[PDB]
Amino acid sequence: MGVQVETISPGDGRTFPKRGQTCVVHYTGMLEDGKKFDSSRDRNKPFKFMLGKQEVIRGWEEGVAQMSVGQRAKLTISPDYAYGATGHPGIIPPHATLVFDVELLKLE
Repeated sequence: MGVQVETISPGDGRTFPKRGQTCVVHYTGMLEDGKKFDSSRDRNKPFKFMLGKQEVIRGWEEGVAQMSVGQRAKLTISPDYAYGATGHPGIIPPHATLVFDVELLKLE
């Protein structure tokens, strides 16, 4: 499958990321079983990426683009939109569906 976006808390419902803008997010990354493997909240530093530059997994590029500024959403991402058959050695297993808790804090 692709990316499913479930709202946790609404944003402004009007400001959506456009290609080339920098998205500033807090995120927690979990395997489908619930195990956390990455979180910007545990580092207390928001994560920044530029949309459309493929600095993040495809699921983020298509999922975050569906979020409005200030929204918190749950992204469920199939492995083809994620780390695929290879996974990531010792962090993400092969063919892993990933769940992300993402808050879009602002655009730059």
